[PDB]
Amino acid sequence: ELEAMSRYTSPVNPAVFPHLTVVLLAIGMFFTAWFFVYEVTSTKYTRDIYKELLISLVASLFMGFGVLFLLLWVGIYV
Amino acid sequence: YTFHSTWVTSEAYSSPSIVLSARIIFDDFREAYYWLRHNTPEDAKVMSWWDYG
Amino acid sequence: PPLINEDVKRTVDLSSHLAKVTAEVVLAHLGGGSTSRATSFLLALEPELEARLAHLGVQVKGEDEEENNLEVRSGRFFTVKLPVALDPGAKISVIVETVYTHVLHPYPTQITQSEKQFVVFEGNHYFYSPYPTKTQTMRVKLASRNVESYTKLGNPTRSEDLLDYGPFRDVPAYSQDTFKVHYENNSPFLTITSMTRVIEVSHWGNIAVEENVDLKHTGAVLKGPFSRYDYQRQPDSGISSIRSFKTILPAAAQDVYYRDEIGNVSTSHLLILDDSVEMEIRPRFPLFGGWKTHYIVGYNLPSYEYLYNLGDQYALKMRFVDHVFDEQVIDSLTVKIILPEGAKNIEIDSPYEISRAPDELHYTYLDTFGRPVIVAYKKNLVEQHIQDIVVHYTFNKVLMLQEPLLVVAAFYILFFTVIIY
Amino acid sequence: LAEEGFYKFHNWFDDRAWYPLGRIIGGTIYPGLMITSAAIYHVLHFFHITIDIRNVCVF
Ligand SMILES: *[C@@H]1O[C@H](CO)[C@@H](O[C@@H]2O[C@H](CO)[C@@H](O[C@@H]3O[C@H](CO[C@H]4O[C@H](CO[C@H]5O[C@H](CO)[C@@H](O)[C@H](O)[C@@H]5O)[C@@H](O)[C@H](O[C@H]5O[C@H](CO)[C@@H](O)[C@H](O)[C@@H]5O)[C@@H]4O)[C@@H](O)[C@H](O[C@H]4O[C@H](CO)[C@@H](O)[C@H](O)[C@@H]4O)[C@@H]3O)[C@H](O)[C@H]2NC(C)=O)[C@H](O)[C@H]1NC(C)=O
Repeated sequence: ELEAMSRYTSPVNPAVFPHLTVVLLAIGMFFTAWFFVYEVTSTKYTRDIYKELLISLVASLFMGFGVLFLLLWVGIYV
Repeated sequence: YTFHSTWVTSEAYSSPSIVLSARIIFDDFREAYYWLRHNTPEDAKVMSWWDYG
Repeated sequence: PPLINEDVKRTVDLSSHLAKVTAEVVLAHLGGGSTSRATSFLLALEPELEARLAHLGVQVKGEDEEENNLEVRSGRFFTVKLPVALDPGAKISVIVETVYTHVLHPYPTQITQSEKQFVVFEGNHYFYSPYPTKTQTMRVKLASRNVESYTKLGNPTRSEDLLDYGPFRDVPAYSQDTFKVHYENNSPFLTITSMTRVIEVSHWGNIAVEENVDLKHTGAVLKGPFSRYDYQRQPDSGISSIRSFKTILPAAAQDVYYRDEIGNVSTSHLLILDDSVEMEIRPRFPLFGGWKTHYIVGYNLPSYEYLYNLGDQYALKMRFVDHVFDEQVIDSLTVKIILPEGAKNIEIDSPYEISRAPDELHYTYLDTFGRPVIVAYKKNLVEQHIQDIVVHYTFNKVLMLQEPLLVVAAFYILFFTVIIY
Repeated sequence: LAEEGFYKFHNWFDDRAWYPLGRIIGGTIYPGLMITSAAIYHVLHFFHITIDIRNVCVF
């Protein structure tokens, strides 16, 4: 029917999208900068692949959620 | 230099050509063209100075 | 089962461009026995106006409404099932109400800038029906007091703007007669040629609806030169012209952008009322006659007010066609409901019959496979047609996550490529 | 040039300017901006960004 169902409260209150995006984007950007810095300042002999991979993963993760939430905040609401 | 550059960009070198403004907005340059696009035969020959072609 | 109409106080009124007629039928049953139950009831439309009917609804005195099935048994007679069966000798006040559209034509087709668009109607004195009626007095309400020619039957008396017709005590089974009135109706003749309503649902935030509106002024196509000077310096000038119209919004619209095909339009005034959001709209140019305009109106409203979610199954009830202006009329309407990424089962409960095409897919800013869209084509929509359409769809809760992770993977692949470089 | 493939724009007779004469757009304009904007729009479409052609052409 219709009475059994109840109002669809969103999982994330929209008023929190801007701040949530900012911090996530900031963290992601910082990680990306670190990766690029590490890439620039590293000789062939000293290039730990585990470190690179882990930093890459964390950076991409944060950047992805950041961009998504930023897009959402812009009012496209994908 | 940074200040003067921002001021020049803001006050003067940024003004919409088809939106004569003084906030009051004069958007005739669009209303007339829209009228033309909707209330004329599909084969008109609107003649105007080469500026607005 | 023989039925007799006792009183029919039909009152066609033509103040607007819609000829909505309401007849207060009173039905009684003959003295004949063994015909105790007469659950059904019949209605008919004139052969001239049969191909013009807008929403036709029946009623019973008090708070009630009835279902009028459409069948052929020829003027597409409507079968009405009375709520309570009536035995012989009973009486049942059936307030039949109908609305005819596009039935008012301007007799002077080409008025100049300053004339009143005289129109012309072609009605029917007697109440067309399949049962012989008793006395019936059709009262006509007009717009202005400038009648030119009205059919005289039984010496119709004239009020300030109301024409009363004498009671026709007896009529035959299929009594038909035509009358025409040539009055002055300088009212907004506005017909929406087409309207496309797009409703995009998003489980994250809100639901955004945008509608493209082509609208055209119908009566009294303008002839001769148009002069802005006369339009400004004279109030009498341009009586038939429509400077602006007001569109009632649903009281939750947050950011409403009125924009034409060419660009954002400066002129529009929206006021947030207690129960609604009013929005006066001026087109780019004052329409006179045969001057068509095309605009776009779109607002996004919070989802919590509408979307209903029970476990895994959601429901969305919304307005099929939203209000546009007072006494509107649509000639072509296509509703598209763009559901989210996953809508496994999409059942739709329509209040009335809607022609429906097959579903297709839409590709938004982050969809990787697409999202289902529901398309419904209808014609001849009026103000009364506004109803509530509900769709039931099952959307897996975790599926919404499926979008952000892909955005992460692409980023990660680029990082991996750099590592390879 | 976006909706219709490049090959349908290199040669293109526009009969909506200089009415009696008609000017050729295919071989009278430097096709640089149109092929940097069409390409920047096609890449976004391939990545399902689905931006408008009046919004990747202003920015
Ligand atoms: C892109 O396009 C969008 C959309 O077009 C555009 O956004 C619009 O921008 C305009 C700015 O020009 C916004 O206009 C505002 O409208 C407000 C609403 O006005 C209505 O309500 C007024 C209040 O009336 C109440 O009180 C009176 C008694 O005082 C009472 O009788 C009423 O019943 C009601 O209770 C009302 O006065 C007003 O009436 C206007 O229209 C009538 C004609 O019907 C005219 O006779 C009046 O003189 C009057 O003009 C209307 O009904 C309004 O409050 C607001 O006013 C502020 O600004 C003005 C100066 O412009 C000040 O004088 C005033 O004190 C306020 O500070 C303003 O006019 C409009 O709302 C936007 N619409 C949308 C959808 O966003 C963008 O600008 C475009 N983009 C760009 C870049 O241009």
